[PDB]
Amino acid sequence: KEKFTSLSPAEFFKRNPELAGFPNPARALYQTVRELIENSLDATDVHGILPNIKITIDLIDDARQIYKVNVVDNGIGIPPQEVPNAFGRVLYSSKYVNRQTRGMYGLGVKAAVLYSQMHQDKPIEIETSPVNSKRIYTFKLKIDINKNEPIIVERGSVENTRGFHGTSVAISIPGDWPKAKSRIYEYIKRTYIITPYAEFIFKDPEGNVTYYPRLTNKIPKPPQEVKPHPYGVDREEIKILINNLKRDYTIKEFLVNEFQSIGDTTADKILELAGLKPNKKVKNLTEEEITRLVETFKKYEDFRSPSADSLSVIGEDLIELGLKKIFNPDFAASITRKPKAYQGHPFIVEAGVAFGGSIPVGEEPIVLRYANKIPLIYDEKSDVIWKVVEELDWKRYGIESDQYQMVVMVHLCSTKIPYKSAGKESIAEVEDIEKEIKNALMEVARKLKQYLSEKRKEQEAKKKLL
Amino acid sequence: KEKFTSLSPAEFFKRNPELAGFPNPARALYQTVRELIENSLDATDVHGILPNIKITIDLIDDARQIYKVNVVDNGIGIPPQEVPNAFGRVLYSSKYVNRQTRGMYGLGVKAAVLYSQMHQDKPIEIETSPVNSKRIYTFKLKIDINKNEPIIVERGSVENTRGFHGTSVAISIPGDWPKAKSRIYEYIKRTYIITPYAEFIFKDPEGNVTYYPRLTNKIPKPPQEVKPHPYGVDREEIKILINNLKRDYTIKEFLVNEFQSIGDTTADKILELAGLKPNKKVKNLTEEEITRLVETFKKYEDFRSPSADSLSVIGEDLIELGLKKIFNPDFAASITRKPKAYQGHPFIVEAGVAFGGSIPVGEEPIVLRYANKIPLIYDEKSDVIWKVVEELDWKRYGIESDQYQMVVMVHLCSTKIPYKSAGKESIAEVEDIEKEIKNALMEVARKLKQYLSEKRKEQE
Ligand SMILES: Nc1ncnc2c1ncn2[C@@H]1O[C@H](COP(=O)(O)OP(=O)(O)O)[C@@H](O)[C@H]1O
Ligand SMILES: Nc1ncnc2c1ncn2[C@@H]1O[C@H](COP(=O)(O)OP(=O)(O)O)[C@@H](O)[C@H]1O
Ligand code: ALF
Ligand code: ALF
Ligand SMILES: [Mg+2]
Ligand SMILES: [Mg+2]
Ligand SMILES: [Mg+2]
Repeated sequence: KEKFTSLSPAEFFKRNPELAGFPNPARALYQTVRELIENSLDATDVHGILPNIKITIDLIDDARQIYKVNVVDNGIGIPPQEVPNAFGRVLYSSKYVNRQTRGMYGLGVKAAVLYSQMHQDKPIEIETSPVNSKRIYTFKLKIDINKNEPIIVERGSVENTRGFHGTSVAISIPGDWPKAKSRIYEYIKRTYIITPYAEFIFKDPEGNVTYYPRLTNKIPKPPQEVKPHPYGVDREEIKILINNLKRDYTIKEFLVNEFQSIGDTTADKILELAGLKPNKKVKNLTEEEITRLVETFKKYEDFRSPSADSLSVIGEDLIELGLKKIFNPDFAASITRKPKAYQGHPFIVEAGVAFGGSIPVGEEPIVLRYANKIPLIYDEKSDVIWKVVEELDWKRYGIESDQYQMVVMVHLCSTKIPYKSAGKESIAEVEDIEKEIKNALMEVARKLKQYLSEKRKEQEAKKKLL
Repeated sequence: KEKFTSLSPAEFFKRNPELAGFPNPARALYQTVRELIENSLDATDVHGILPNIKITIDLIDDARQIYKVNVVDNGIGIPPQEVPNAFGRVLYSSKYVNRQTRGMYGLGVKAAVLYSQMHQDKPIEIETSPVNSKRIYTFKLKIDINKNEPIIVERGSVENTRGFHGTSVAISIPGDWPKAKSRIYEYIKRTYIITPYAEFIFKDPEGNVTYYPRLTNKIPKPPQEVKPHPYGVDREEIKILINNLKRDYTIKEFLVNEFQSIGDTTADKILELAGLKPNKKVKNLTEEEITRLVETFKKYEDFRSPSADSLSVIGEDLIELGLKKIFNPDFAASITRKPKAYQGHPFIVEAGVAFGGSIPVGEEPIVLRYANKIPLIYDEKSDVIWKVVEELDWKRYGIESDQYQMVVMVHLCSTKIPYKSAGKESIAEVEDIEKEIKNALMEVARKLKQYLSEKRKEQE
């Protein structure tokens, strides 16, 4: 006999930790480190703070292979009333607002906590002080998995006599340092290369310390919350927008006020195409009217692009700088494309190419993938970026031979990155994004083609001297 | 200022449908089809019913590219009181018990419903008639994503005069038939090849109808609920086993009764290793004692394997038959390995190899992945199976040229397949599973080596 039951979100990820990027102790150790670093970065640069991040990993128990990961930052901290749910309630986040941040699910640190409880018995340790806080608040926490709620094992407070702000998080988990080492270092290095306004200190389980110095004191304009672009906004999103209204808007007012890229004239045209009365109260839209609006948004070809301003890009200068620093190529080029939209979300693709020099020889490019300023490391061959790179005919762009020295970099940034998994690491096959990654790659490949054509012309001239 | 909020499980998957295997209309059309087929199979062969499954896809709106997918089965149906939550509450399942079924998350059909709701306005339609039912119970449903609760648009019943028993589900979604066509047909074909006791009818949007007739009326022994194997059972799972006890067991009694592969002699050895009192009441285990138990389980080297009868395999004969039917090779061999355990879950790897004949020449093996009797189609290169196949040195097993005609098939079955995502198209990197996949592949590769050795000698 079939017996029907429900799960809490915590039970769901406890039963299936592989879904959150915790399938084995090597990947788990890596995942915990990056989840904490991403939280610390979102807590600093999103708020105009030059990040100073300290990461330590200690082997606590050799026989059991338990490691303690501690990440300390100079971020905005967390209000003490929010700490228990922030670290101990699955699907709880400050990043569900429409804004480019590394975090997005309200899952990552809880998944590390669940993994922690599944395999050892020490609670997670949080110390935090909000900006201008008179106290440093401390917590020891577990998750009641059935209830999906925090258990406060311990809480305290101490006088903040040094005016410190930020957060320390320490979590004890199974790990495999030897297997995870190269990917943890690659993660931090690739973060650092595109984040020169940050400083990192990293102490590993072998007691090695690496220092990654701040190279610039200029911080990018922090991304902020924005209204959706109408292209690809769906029926449920329309309902959300309507339900959130404090005013009794007409449909016309709703269009101009709740979206980017809609003025009076665009609103009039959308209303005409969708068969909607400008003056009807939007709270009264029917199910079928909502469909018509969503379809109209989808097929409308005259929308202005989203503002480049919901997003934070790496930028052509830095992309090129970083490719040169790491690979010492004969040639490098990059492009930061103009903003597009997919499913209501502004996005930008940036692309870079490096060729020759110290880049090793192979039969395929080295592909460097980033999403919202996070370097992607695992699962590359199923990423949509890899799909696009593989499908491009490099013979069209001057790559004559089967063996060559090329690096290709792609950064996607958006108010929402569509990952294939909650562990992130790879980007899903979304058609508008796929198309724009291709256009961007084609644009830099054209700069490569020019470089290779000039080299070829020189060679041809030299050939005549023979 | 940072504003902290919560999401319901419905809101989570509506915001991130890519996580459930709904990233674009082509994959979504495919995913909807397979989620429904897998639901129908779990409702039939798990209950000793020879599955009779009909799949129809109709293009209902050309301009908007909206398709209606209807799957009809002869399964056990759903109790009418359970239908609204079964189809309209995210994280609600009958497959949370420890048992080999295709389904596992309590999400799949709800994810299709969310995708349906995001893009069009017709509700999902369910008709169901459990065994002996004199009525067919009908529903139209939506999901209130904020509450994660069903919305009942219609609900009723008619007398069951034609003796329908089973379930019909129809759902309208955006799709891309031209792009999904080959993978949908591949999915049904590979399911049929390993499920000869099932009968399928497929009507596609172009009006093609394909019949896949039943070839045998002998169903495999249905998979049942089973006890965990102690190796890799975690601390939270120990707590659950303790909370579920209906008697005041000692730790010793706990070990013998609640786990596979622990007889009283093994229990004595574990209690000694873990430093636990045999006669202590298990409800009194401290946090630290649970840790020691779990570590002891992980390190104990003389556990017997779990019972093979826990799981439902394809079997060597059927694997080889299937390979021969698809590829017409010169050589085929297969192995159904003895059971292993990972994270407290029994699993079996089966592996097949085919060489030569009508297999095309290429630079790598054709790799056929299956998990809990489902053919995997997307994301092959990120799959742990692919990792093992790729990392194997085929030169050690007779493949000398860079070009060659080889098919490799791997089936993993378990009380739990660890997928990389809830879209269930690739298996995660779990080391016990990776190791056993390699071991199984090596075993069949040895048979290949033998074939290739004799073939090489004959060439002169
Ligand atoms: N180091 C930190 N500093 C400030 N806030 C943090 C920090 N770590 C976590 N948070 C807060 O806790 C919330 C939950 O964190 P997490 O589970 O990692 O989810 P996510 O980062 O995807 O939102 C975050 O949205 C953020 O508001
Ligand atoms: N065709 C059907 N026949 C019988 N039961 C079904 C059918 N479809 C769905 N169910 C039931 O509804 C539950 C929820 O289905 P689903 O969301 O697909 O989750 P899952 O299959 O992963 O458990 C299933 O666990 C099963 O009990
Ligand atoms: F912790 Al996250 F998306 F960054 F769940
Ligand atoms: F429908 Al499922 F796991 F099979 F959510
Ligand atoms: Mg996070
Ligand atoms: Mg299902
Ligand atoms: Mg199961």
